[PDB]
Amino acid sequence: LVYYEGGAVCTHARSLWRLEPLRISWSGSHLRWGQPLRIRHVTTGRYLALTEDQGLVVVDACKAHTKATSFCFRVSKEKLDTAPKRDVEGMGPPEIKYGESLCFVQHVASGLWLTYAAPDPKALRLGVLKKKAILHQEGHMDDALFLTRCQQEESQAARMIHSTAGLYNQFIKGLDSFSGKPRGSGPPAGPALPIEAVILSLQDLIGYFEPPSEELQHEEKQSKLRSLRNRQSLFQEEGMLSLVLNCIDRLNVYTTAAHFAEYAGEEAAESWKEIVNLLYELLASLIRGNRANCALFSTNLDWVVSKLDRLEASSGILEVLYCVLIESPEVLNIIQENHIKSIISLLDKHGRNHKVLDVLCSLCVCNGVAVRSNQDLITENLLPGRE
Amino acid sequence: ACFRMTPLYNLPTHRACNMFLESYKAAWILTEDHSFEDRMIDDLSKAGEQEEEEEEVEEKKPDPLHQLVLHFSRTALTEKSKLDEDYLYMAYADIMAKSCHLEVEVSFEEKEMEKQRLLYQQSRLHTRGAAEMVLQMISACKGETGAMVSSTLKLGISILNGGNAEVQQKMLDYLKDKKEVGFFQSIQALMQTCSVLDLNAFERQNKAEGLGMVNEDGTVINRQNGEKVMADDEFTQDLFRFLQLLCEGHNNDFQNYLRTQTGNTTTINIIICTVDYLLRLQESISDFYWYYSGKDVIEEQGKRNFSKAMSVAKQVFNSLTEYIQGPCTGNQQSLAHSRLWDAVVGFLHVFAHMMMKLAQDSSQIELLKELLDLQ
Amino acid sequence: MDILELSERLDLQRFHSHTLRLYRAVCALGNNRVAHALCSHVDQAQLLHALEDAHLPGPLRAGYYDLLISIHLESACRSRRSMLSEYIVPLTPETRAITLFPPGRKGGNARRHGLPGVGVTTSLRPPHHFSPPCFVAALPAAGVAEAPARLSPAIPLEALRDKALRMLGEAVRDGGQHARDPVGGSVEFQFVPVLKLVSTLLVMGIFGDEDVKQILKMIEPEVFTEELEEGLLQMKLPESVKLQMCNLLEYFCDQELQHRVESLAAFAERYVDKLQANQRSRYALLMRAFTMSAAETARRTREFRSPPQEQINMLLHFKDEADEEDCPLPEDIRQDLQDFHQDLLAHCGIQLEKKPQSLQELVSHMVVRWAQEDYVQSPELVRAMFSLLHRQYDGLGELLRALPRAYTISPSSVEDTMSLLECLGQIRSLLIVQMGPQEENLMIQSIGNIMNNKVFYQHPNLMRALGMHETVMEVMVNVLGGGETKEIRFPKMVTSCCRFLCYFCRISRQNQRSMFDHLSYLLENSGIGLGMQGSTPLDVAAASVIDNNELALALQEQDLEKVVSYLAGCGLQSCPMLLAKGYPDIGWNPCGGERYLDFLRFAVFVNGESVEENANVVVRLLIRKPECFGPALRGEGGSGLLAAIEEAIRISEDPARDGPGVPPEENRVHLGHAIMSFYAALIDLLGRCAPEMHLIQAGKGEALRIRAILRSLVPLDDLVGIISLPLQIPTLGKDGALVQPKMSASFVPDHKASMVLFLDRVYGIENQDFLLHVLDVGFLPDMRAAASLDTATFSTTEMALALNRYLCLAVLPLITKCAP
Amino acid sequence: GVQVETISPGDGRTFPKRGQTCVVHYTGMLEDGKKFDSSRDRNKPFKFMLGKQEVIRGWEEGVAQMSVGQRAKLTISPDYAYGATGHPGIIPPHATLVFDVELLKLE
Repeated sequence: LVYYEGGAVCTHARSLWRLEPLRISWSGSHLRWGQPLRIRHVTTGRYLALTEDQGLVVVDACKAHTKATSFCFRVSKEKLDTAPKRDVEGMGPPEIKYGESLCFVQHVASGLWLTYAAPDPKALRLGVLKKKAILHQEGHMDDALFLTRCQQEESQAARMIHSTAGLYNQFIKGLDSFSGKPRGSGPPAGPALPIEAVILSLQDLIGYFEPPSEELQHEEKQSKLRSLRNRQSLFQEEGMLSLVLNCIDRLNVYTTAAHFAEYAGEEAAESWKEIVNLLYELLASLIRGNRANCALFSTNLDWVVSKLDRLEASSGILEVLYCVLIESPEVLNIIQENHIKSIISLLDKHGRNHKVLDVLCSLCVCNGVAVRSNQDLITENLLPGRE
Repeated sequence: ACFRMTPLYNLPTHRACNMFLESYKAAWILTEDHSFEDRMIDDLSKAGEQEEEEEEVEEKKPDPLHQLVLHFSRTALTEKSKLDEDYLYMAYADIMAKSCHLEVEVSFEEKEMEKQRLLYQQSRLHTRGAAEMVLQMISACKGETGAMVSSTLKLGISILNGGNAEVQQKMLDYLKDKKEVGFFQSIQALMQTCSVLDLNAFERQNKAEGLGMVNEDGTVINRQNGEKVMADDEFTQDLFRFLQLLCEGHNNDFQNYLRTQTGNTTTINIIICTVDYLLRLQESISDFYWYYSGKDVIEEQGKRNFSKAMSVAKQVFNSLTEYIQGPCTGNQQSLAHSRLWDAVVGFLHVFAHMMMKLAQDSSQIELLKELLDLQ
Repeated sequence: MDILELSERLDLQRFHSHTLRLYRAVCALGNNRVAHALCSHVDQAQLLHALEDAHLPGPLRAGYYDLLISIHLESACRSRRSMLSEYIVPLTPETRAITLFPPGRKGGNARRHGLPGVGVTTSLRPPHHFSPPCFVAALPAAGVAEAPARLSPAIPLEALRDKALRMLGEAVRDGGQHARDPVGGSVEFQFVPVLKLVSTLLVMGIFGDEDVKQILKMIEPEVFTEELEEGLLQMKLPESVKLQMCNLLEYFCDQELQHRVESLAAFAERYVDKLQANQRSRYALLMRAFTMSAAETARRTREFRSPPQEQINMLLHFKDEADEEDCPLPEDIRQDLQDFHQDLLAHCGIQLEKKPQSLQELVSHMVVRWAQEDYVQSPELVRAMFSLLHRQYDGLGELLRALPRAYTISPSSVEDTMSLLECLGQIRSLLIVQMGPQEENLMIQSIGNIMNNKVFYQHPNLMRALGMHETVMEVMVNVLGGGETKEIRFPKMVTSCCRFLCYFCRISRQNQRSMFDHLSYLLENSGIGLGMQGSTPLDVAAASVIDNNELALALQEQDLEKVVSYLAGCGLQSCPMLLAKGYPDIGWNPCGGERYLDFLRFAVFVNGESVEENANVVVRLLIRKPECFGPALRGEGGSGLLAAIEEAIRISEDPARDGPGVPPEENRVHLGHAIMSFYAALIDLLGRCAPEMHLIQAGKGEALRIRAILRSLVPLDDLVGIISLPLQIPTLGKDGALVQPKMSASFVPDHKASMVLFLDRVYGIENQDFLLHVLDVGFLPDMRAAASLDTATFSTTEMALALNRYLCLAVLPLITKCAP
Repeated sequence: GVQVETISPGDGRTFPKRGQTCVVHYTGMLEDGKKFDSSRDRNKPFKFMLGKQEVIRGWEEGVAQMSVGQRAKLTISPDYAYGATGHPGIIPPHATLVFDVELLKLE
């Protein structure tokens, strides 16, 4: 469903659309008034359409048959209907400007106008500032739309979000295909997992979210930090963090590579450790330095803590915990004695690793404010033993 | 209570000492003058005895003033939600600004000498990154009014006075290479936060000054707490003076850049923003005139509010004139298609009626002169 | 193994350094109990050994120095540094003896500067408190969060400072020797820890005059002589050591500023005595002026008819030499002030050679030389040097900005001021710790001790200069922001802070104005104060404007809009913690509505007269958001006010609709009582928004329009019907026990008093027939009931007292007005 | 719960009495052998008055059985000590404490 929404949505990836004219050659030419084109949602890959049942919706590519998904921009709502303009072989005459031209979106086949649905009262108390977008015969006087440019970084991020979401959803459903179906002495009996594609995508994303080097100069380092924060926020707002968590959980229901092979086969299980390590590294890259993303673990912290004893990705899980604790005081305010005892057991069972000490240090003070509960719990559960 | 009040010699020693401290700092320390800005800038502008090697070090590591400017630029470029208050930057910005001006038939020789002296004093700053620091701080304030942005604007005016073409070129080049929208977003927000005349606040102030209240420890004679009518008049004046100085000398490139920013992802029309503020100011002035139309003589508070509004209007008119002079045909067309005509119609109405009203009593001749020069 | 083997076992070295980091973290920011626990793991002998150990690896040396500071010095140093920014100077003979320059013969305008940090300082600073670390002491019978807060573990400070001085001298000599094996592996590791320790002890005030002289000799042996040894400032140190030197010089600059403030206070003490003696004499001979003068004696005695601040302003108004006629002081008295002004300017280095000869020139030259010798890469170091340089260049400006925090007190108030400073120190120390039960006990006891102090009430100017209301506001906004929507913890501390701020407002009008500067800042936090009962941020904001015409007039319209928006929200969605307790879900929140309405009442009514500027805005906002009027007075499909009151009475009489139906909760909320309380508050607010009779007879259009709108909102028949409703009267029966109504769950005379106020101010009584019609239905039965209740048994009952208040505040004055 | 073993004999006649300050040097160890307190690393004798219950029970009963100048080893049962709670961060719960006490002088 399509809505007119304001606020933080103006900087998110779900408000990005791609204008696709009904031709391949010179599809990048200047847009013209009355030129038929499709409108495609970048992150979801669905095309704006007018259906006989639900009206104005976004449909999949298999249902965009140029009659429901043909729109045009018109300078005014007057029923000109002069003649069908013939396309030229070139850039053509430049007509529609960014941020200055007021455009009216009209469905070509039906002639309806894109407008809001005039939300019913008693819905304002709910805080619903969204207005449903509908196609109407008349519309309103304020139906004109401004076309605003999108940054290359944001466009690339949105397309990457689309592709990554598709790939990881395919991987998740492949994992769920044999969730409780042992293969025995036979094939897993299902489509092959996209192991190589998932590994390459994880590596590409890890390199995409790499923090800027400390040897860079101050101005470009700050610019790169700003871009990294924006990309992390976009990916988080599109649910990629939750998608990574789902992949991690579904791979984590298996204790080891042989246990995974008992269900998916040896050829798939020989990449299980690599994939889980890459998933933890990607999660750390997504949340590193971003307080908004780190604050999401203030509700699910046992999810991270309970995985500290896992032997395949101990360093990655510890790094995720460190990144969470460094940024979010909300997570510090929920730390409990069992969490601290688990972190101490990490020392006891993995040896003298100074990163655990750093994690414990971060548990005490954040942004110049001390947590007496954490300090006392660490002092009580670590010092008197003298071991 | 005047006839029964307590003499000073009966007060407790500590109370009298506190009163003496207040009086002494008010009348003896504040009144003291000590010009150290020029001496500080001269001391910081010297590189100390590092010229006995003259090797390929010609990178020429910054002198102390340059390092201070770079430090302030660094703290301005840090990514933060808000621009925090910084008394050190405040004080050093005031020092740099006061270092640059240092100012009945002046002859041409000493006129040009004053011009070259001002040019050199401005060069001492804009050869060390002050012009970029000003823009970075304006962008970092993100359109939040405050003493930090006021100090930044005063420094910008101080280094742009007289229409310094070199500083204008440096600022324009920096803006065009950075292609950041934060600068003009902050400028637009600041211009939208500028206030105009408020009749409700004027009436509240009239009632407050009519009540005549005093304090506990002693008795205050009509305390002069902050004016709430056009409180930020000096800030509005310095903002529009900065915008005018960006275009001073008929800088066609900057006049066009204020109207449209080609390289940026989004564009803000500062000319139209100025027209909008002029409309709001004109409406406020018309409301004030309607308030005082019935009364025969305007009192002192109304006269002073009228004078400060007129000064703000003078600055806005000068800014628009600097936008369009040269001429800048794009700015001329943009103004011709704006509500400038409506603002001028309202101003003509106010001008005619205020001249006719003020001409009937000689106690308002100064206000009439101010109105005439505004016309 | 030997700990010195960690110079080659790098993994163990890193792990142990991070262990020391964790030791510092667990006891960080005033965790004295954990510091006492840590004293059992790294003991004082180990710490003192590690300080002097020359073969320790650099990380371990720095970690042990910082561990000693954290365990034993961090809390005291922080508490002292917080107090070092204020100058409360007692008027004692030691203070009187203070002079800007030492007694000398260099020059009359200015002698030679004394050594910074050396001399007599009398500004009040609370002493340090330490507890001996002992782990055989009996376990306290007091439970947690009730035992007194632990103090920092004690370590011999004299021995520590002697060791630190000796170590610093040895380090200076070693750096002069230019050895190839510096202690700790580098010059940074050799110097930074020792300088940190010395700076901490200097701030704490451990060092005496001789120790300070020695430190000055190490810093610069040539500049700091009173009348290879190369000093620290000429040894070409790295940037960390430069930053530590900047800290030391910042301490000495602070000492110079404090000396200037104290000298100014001492001169104030002497000059005030001289001025008072001269003024008494002048008044004495002025009382005989009629024998040789005329009516112009008023000009001479105008001094004695002017506030003492203005008297002293005029007495000091002789600086520019064009004001030598109005000032009546003799030239001999004027000369003392002029000489002190000249010597103060000289001491600030205004006006009156490779050797700097003074701290100001030394620091300025050092900073400029450091900046022009290399491109400094540490932003912290750069900010430090430039702050230091600016302080040297503007000494008069530094003093001028420091004076507002300077205050002089009588020597008899020193102990009470010290106690207040201690309590304020405990309050400030808890700005850097997450909020808890022990911290709540400390907040409550500190606020109580402050409020029981006579200084807090005798010196509102001092309590304002100390930033105490800001600190209390900061802690209370912290606790409110914690859990700002679901549940507020530590309500006892929240109401302690709120009551403290209300009393702070009540002390003086200047305090009230300072609290008024945060009016919107309180209102924005007042949205979630509904669940809390007692003193609230809304109560503080109301107390910050009550009975103050200036603050009422200066009230911004945005604040009133916010309050009305909160009221409208209360009038549409039920109260959530009321819902969570099983109460029936009516479509509004009368309890919250009432407490917003009383704030509006305080905003629109001052000193018995209506503030029309606020009243018009409030009425306009209320009509623009009609849901503020309750489910009744809704217009379409809404019942009348009298019908609403009767429905509320029925609800009160019927349980399972008045309460949860599971005081029983000690603050039980009864829905019917809440409803008529809300409507009474609304009617009272509207009546107080009514224009004054003078504005009415003047024919002002705005006043007439507002009165017409109010009349349209509330009908006279409904007012009279509410006034005419019967009240439950305490009767006797069933062995003679008193059957008294529950005043918290029943119709009460205040609800009638609000209607009477509205009737008087809006409609008024103008005709005899209407006056008698009101009397014989609404007033006379209430008077008869009150007269009946004046018996031996019923006289002191709550209902009888309420009826007496209702008659003597609403009914009888109205009748007295309608007597003709 | 106090067990006193002599290390070096005292004078043998002077004994502490209620209301008399005992100046001692001690070294506290857990029964595992881990040191946790000692007044000699602070170079300051520890003073306490018998009967005021300023110290744990084991010290009050243990030192009372000592003479001036005697060095003795006290093994304190946990219930004659910090017990189930235990000094947090210092002494674990249910800890038997071993002390090396020397009664320097009575004052």
